[PDB]
Amino acid sequence: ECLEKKVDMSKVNLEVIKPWITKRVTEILGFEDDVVIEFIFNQLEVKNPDSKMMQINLTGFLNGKNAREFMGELWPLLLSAQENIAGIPSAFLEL
Amino acid sequence: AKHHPDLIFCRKQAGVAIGRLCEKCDGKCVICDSYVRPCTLVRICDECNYGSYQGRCVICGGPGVSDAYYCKECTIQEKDRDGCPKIVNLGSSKTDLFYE
Amino acid sequence: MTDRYTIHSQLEHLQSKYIGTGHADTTKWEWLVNQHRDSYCSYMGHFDLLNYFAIAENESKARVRFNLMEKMLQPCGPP
Amino acid sequence: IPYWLYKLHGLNINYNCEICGNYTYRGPKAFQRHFAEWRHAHGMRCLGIPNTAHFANVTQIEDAVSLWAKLKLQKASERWQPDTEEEYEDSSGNVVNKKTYEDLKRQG
Amino acid sequence: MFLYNLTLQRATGISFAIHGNFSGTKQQEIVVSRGKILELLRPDPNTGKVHTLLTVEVFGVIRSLMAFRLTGGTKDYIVVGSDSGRIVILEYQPSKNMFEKIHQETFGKSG
Amino acid sequence: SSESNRDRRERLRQLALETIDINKDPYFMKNHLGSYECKLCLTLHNNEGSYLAHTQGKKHQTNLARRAAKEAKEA
Amino acid sequence: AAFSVAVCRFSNTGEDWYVLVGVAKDLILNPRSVAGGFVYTYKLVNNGEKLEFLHKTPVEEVPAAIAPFQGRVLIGVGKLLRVYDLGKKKLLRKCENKHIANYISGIQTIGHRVIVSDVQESFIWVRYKRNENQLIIFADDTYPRWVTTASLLDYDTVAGADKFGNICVVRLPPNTNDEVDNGASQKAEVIMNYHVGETVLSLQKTTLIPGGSESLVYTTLSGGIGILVPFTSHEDHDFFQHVEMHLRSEHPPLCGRDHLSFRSYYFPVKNVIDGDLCEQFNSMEPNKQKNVSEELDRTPPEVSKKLEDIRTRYAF
Amino acid sequence: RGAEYVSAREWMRICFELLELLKAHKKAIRRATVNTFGYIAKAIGPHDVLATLLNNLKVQERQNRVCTTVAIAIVAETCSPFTVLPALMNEYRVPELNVQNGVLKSLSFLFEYIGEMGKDYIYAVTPLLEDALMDRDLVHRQTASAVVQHMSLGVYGFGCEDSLNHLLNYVWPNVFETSPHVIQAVMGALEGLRVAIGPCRMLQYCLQGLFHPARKVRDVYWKIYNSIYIGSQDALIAHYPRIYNDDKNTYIRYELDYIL
Amino acid sequence: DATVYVGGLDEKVSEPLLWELFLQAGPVVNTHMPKDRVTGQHQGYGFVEFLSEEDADYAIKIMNMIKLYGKPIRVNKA
Amino acid sequence: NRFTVAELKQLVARPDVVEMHDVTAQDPKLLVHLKATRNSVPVPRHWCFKRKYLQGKRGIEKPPFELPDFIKRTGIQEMREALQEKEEKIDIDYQKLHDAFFKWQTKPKLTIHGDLYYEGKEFETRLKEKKPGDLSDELRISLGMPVPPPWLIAMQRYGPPPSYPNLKIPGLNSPLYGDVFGT
Amino acid sequence: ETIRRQLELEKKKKQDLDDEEKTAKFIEEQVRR
Amino acid sequence: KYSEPLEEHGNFLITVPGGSDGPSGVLICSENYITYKNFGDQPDIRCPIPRRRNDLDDPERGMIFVCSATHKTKSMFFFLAQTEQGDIFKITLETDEDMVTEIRLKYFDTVPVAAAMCVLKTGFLFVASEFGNHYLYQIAHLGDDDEEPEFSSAMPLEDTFFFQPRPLKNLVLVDELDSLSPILFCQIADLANEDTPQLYVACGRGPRSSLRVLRHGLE
RNA sequence: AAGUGUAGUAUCUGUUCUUAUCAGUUUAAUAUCUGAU
RNA sequence: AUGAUGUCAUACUUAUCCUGUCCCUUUU
Repeated sequence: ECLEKKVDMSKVNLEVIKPWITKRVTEILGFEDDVVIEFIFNQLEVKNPDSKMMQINLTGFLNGKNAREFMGELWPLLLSAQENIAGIPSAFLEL
Repeated sequence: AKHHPDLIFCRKQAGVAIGRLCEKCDGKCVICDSYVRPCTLVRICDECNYGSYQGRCVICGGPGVSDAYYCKECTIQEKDRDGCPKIVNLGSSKTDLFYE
Repeated sequence: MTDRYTIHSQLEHLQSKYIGTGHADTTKWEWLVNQHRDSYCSYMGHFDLLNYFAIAENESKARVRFNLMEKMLQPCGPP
Repeated sequence: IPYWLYKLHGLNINYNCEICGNYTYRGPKAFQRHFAEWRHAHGMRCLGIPNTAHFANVTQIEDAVSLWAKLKLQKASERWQPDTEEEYEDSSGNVVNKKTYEDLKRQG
Repeated sequence: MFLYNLTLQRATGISFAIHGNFSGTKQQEIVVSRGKILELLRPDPNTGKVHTLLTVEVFGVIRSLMAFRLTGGTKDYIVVGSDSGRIVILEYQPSKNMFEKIHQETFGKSG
Repeated sequence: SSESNRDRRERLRQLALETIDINKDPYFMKNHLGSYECKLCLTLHNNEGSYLAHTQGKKHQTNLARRAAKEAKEA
Repeated sequence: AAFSVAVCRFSNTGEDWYVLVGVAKDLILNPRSVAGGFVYTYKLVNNGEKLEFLHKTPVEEVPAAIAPFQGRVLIGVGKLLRVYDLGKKKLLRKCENKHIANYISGIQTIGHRVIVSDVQESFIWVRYKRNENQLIIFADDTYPRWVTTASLLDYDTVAGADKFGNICVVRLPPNTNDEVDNGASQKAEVIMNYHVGETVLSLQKTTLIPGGSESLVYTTLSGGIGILVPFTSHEDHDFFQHVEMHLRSEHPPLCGRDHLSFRSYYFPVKNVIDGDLCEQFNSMEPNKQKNVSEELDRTPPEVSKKLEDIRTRYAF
Repeated sequence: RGAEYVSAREWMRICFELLELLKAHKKAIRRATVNTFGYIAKAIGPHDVLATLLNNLKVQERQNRVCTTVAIAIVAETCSPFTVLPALMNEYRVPELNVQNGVLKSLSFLFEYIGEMGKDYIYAVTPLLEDALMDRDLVHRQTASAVVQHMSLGVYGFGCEDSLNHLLNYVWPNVFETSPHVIQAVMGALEGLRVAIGPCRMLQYCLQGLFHPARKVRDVYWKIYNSIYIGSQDALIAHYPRIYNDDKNTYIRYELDYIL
Repeated sequence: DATVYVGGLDEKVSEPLLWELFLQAGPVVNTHMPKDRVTGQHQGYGFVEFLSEEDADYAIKIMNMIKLYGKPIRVNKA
Repeated sequence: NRFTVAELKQLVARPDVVEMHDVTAQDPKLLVHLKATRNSVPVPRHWCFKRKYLQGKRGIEKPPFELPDFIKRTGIQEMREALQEKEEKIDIDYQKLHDAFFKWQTKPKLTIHGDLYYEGKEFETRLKEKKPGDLSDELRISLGMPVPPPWLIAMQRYGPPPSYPNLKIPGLNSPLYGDVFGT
Repeated sequence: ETIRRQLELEKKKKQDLDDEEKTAKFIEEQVRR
Repeated sequence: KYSEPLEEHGNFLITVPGGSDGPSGVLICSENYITYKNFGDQPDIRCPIPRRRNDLDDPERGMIFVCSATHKTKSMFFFLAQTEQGDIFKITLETDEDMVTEIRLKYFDTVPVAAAMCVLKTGFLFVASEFGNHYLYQIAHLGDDDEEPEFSSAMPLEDTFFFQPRPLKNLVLVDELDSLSPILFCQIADLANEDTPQLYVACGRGPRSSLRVLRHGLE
């Protein structure tokens, strides 16, 4: 899976991924919830997080298909941001 | 235990605390479950005695009076050097006895 | 990551936490690796055993210690 | 009709014994008895396959010969035949077989 | 054949070594750890001769030897790591010339 | 109670032995562990009742009739 | 690379005490070496002060032993026991035995039998019928031991060290079928077992201080020479046993190890009284001395005299 | 304390009265009864006390029934076991399964209480234990395993290797069993044998079972191996035999073959 | 030919004693002395199937002279 | 997938200890290497049985207990029988019991390390080596011969025995001793 | 009962002491040689 | 707290004393290398192990620190480290204002195969070998004020600094603790003409060979 | 004509598979079980 | 002629066990 590659949340911002994750949760979860957003934000707090535990938590909160969608949306964006020399993906520069 | 096979020993790391056994279970071996030939003293876990958990009985779980010791059969068999033998579980014994 | 493999614990079973406790499905490579590791640790432990093992070669005690600590990783072979 | 006994005791289990004269056996214990029986004994005797442990539960007639050959003194039956005492050299030559030793003792 | 063990000459090889003021005085002592016996030496500063001040059979496999000196002290302890799972912290007793067990704590199994 | 229990057990054993003698049963045999065994039924019995109760089920007398006819071909 | 040496006379030869020295070429500590073996035949003449390797019979595997037996040279070629005879060119292999398990680590030549100690297997007593010229394994051992050295205790007793730091003594029973024609048939019992503490590699117990009883002097790889001597009295054995049982609880070690565990590390203890722990009675405290004297029903100087008596009778 | 003002007939009557005190619903009462029986045995003598105890018909198997065996062991520890041994061996000749199991439990408790004193009774207790090892009843095998455990724990270092091997010869087939009590007793006896008989013989007896094909056989053998490896972690080096080296694996510890 | 019968013996004879007696002459492969289960006594007759016909004939010819329980123990082919 | 039993026997070094259930194992090579150990003890015969290893002694009428001579010569059994007869005291001796338990103590017949207890293990009265000329004293006693056997003369008339070519008879070939009558 | 063995034990101890004295005298005579 | 990989596997560690005396850090020895990588933002300073100039040893055979001791003084602190060839080198930790400046090594002396080293007060160095008699030398020279060069971590090389070994110039052997170690063989017999049997015991390791004819007495 | 409760084991009584095959799970292998003729 | 099945009785073992508490729930 795309979440099998080692990542590092220390080498990337967090405000750039906050509203994107919030919109993804509002679309998948439908309603407006603060526990899910705060849980997703605190999940990426460590310097060397793990994608497996994040996927398990997303499957617990989401249905499991939306969990796969959220994992496959958050993993590559974070990887591209960590790969960027400035530390952000291509969407942060578009607007 | 031989009397309570459904019991779960703590198996925690050993500390610097000396434990005691309930007066009803005075002299009973903590591991061997015998009544004679003690060799070594019983060491309690660090978390096994903190306030309300302090002064409780190892096997009986009640208020302790006398200081317990490991059975010589358990000491010679390299059994006394194990983890914290605190009875964390309480089931299949003294459950419905209060109802009677 | 659709794997569905959450191997943590089920009902507080036996679950041998000791290193080298042994099991039922232990393959020959596993037993051989455990035995080699235990033998290397024992050779590192006994002082007289270390002297008798290193007295064969002209190497020093530290030479035998380094050669033993280096052979801990993959002594038998990649299974 | 103790079909319970037939299934539990191991009956109704087909087995073919080429060592036991290409015979049939209706059970696993029956198979062990047919591999080691008077019929299979006479079969191995007429076939030249003597009785043994590793040559007991064999079925194929081909592997029995290989077992009898490999077991036919794998490494044994060699006491010593360097004894010759070739005194022609007496300082660096003394190598001759025991058959050559007897030949020298008989002829010269 | 009921035999009786008799050690005529102790082990002279040194497996572990520590140096410090374990005697509690200005003199500096050397704690040597053989295979199955510990020794404390106080060699002559002027004469330059090494005398075996004390020699005691540990009755075990001494695997590690590290010294200890508490804050504000003038006498060093002796940490004795053995094959058993008992961590021992001993202290010298020159008044009696015997190694006193100051503390002993079990950690695990044997071997 | 306890001694009364031992007396009752002894009386029960006596009654069972009397019944076995009156019936002239060969199967009932006293075991080396203080139990009864039916060689005809080829079964065990913990108490005397289980040994005397080997006459309702497992009528092996029909299976013994086979050996009776094998020992003598004539009826 | 040399591995073993010895000196003995040949039966076919006269008083020419030949020095047989075995060595191996292209050897290695890793498990992938053998190449070849050579047994240089030293002459050792000129009033025992002039060696001369005349013959140079090549070996098969890695030679590690050479001894005399009925005038012939019993040598160990790996897992083979070769009884050779000193010829003109090389030692003519007058007899061969292929019953060895792993490798000939030690060979003790008895008057008629031979004790072969393997590297991974324990000792094995093999009888060499000279009329038929055939060696046959007479029996084996129950528990294995990495034997590093060996000593012939008696006509049926054999003592052997262990690479893991053990010293054992196996005594053959009276019912040993010396005449022959799980692994083997005949088995022997372990009559002595005691943890030496250090890896012993030499044992030739004989007679130390002249006028004393013979004993087994054992060496150690850590620089220690001890002496094992027997208890010539059942009362003395009981006294020593009571003393040990009291000292096990009165003056225990400082390292926290138990005497039963310190003595039974590799294999259990079997009729061995640890006199080293017994010597602490002289250094024991006064209260400990009084407790020991009370438990033993004797005086502390009585125990001191009893301990000194053994050291005076069996040692220097 | 006193043991003097009590007459011989008075002591016998007190024992006959205390025999009825064992039927209580408490444990401390039973412990005190055992201690008092032991004191009375030390005062009057072994013969009468052992005779009064031997009459235990054991109406109930519970309610401190084995307590008679515990009292026999206490009397043997207070009195000369040379007197208590053959009387118990003779009482074991009775037919009742209750009496036989009681004799076995009493022998186990007596060996456990004696400990070092059993250096002489090993050869004498061997054949009875070997005969009772024949699994005629599960309780008999359980008592056998318990006696073996107590003897192995008590004979440590006393030199009872022959009796240990003779007992293991009959204790080894008990490994295959489904009884929880029997399984626990067999495991405890295996632990005691590894303690006394040594881990070398234990591994030599449990070697073939490790790589067995079956599920249940492999499970039992793996439990035995895990028990033998929990302790003796250092001595498992030598007992590990030399397994030949495969193609992609070099398992043979060549360093052990280093001939100095 | 390999099988043989041997009679003329009393209750003193039994299976292992008869086997050890036969082995003195030739190796008794499979011996059988059917004892009547009713009375529990030796019938004084047994059947021995040897390893082959050679040892069978040898024991029938030469070994047919021993006497178990005092009476003569003959041997006959079977 | 699964190796053949014949193949495992041909590849094995000691195939005399091969079993039929070993072909479907997980590591048959390891099992063969382990079974051919020196002091290796095997698994018992209960691997395939179905009687729970204790349901065999159904009808065997066994005795109560065969006490030893150390206890039998002490007189405890007779005293116990007397007490049972009187009920259904003696004070015989104590130093006698002391000497019996200490002095008159007999070392019984133990077993080897590999003595695994089989199911019956009762009807297996084996013999080490009953060579020609070595038997029990009961045979010579029933024969009533004084202190060679009568059968050694028959080998002179009929010839040497076929099954025992290595036999050496007394008087003629081997120049007898005691009950032993062969070599 | 134990008193009997105690008396016998003391007698055996005296006998062993006399034997050890004789052995010491013999060893001394040998050392003198 | 912290995790830091290394270039190659190590063999031994030595704690550089910190606080008021010296800086904090741990010098790790590895095969042909010694690396000082303290905590914080301090960088890794490397120094290869020297070798004997024109040494007959095998080139493939590396070098590892057999043992090391530290002479902690109120003024400064130095370390004495024994190599596999027994050449005792003197490591000096060149320290900056708050970080490690460089590792200054110098050939202190030539010692035997050292199993342990203890630098006691009063200028004494107890060097116990894995085989043979012990050693107790007198520390005379402080490692400086001599013609021997000081190889520093800042001194580049590409190539190892060849060592010029010499006899004991900075140490004097005061005594020798016999301690007959590896007794390969033994023969207790009256090899001499006397009655008191002698114990001919061979012990040593190659050049340290010694056939000690032990005799029960006092010299 | 008196025992209370907590866990587990065995021996007793009553019933059932002449189903010919194929594939799979499972078994050491059988067996049992699951689908088709 | 061993066995599997499981309502319903029976013997046994665990030195099984009778004053055990709300000393801790004080959420609105």
